[PDB]
Amino acid sequence: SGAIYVGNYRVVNRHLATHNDWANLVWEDSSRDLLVSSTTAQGCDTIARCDCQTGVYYCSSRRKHYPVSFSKPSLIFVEASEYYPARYQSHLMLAVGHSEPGDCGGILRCQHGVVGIVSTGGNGLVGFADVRDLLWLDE
Ligand SMILES: COc1cc(Cl)ccc1CC(=O)N1CCC[C@H](C(N)=O)C1
Ligand SMILES: [Zn+2]
Repeated sequence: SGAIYVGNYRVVNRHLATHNDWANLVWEDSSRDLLVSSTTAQGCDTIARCDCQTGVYYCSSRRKHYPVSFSKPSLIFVEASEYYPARYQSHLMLAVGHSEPGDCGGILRCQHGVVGIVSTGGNGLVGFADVRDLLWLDE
């Protein structure tokens, strides 16, 4: 679990969104595993606007932050689950690192702010759903 709170928005993994998130839906994209819902209170998380390929992510399964090098946002094949059939997930970035299913939602950050959230993993790899292209999160 885990979410990004910026302005009047909440960004979460689409597969972990709540009834409240869906009743306050702003935008969702199955192909990216993202859902954005509206909030009454303000969020102060700074979203990075950069092409950083290094950063730090939070791993709840280890109660630790890990530094990682990560790939450019791209279309990567992701195997089936109780949430999705097997498909290409877009805007996905991989790093060599530890993750487990309950790690989805952990934030990846660079020196410029929030880059994205944990969305996939397996085989010593961890995948992050990029959010740096969602320019409207600030305005
Ligand atoms: C961090 O997630 C891990 C990690 C490991 Cl090692 C093993 C399994 C998972 C879970 C995972 O990748 N899923 C299930 C939830 C939806 C995801 C998606 N974006 O399509 C795919
Ligand atoms: Zn950056």
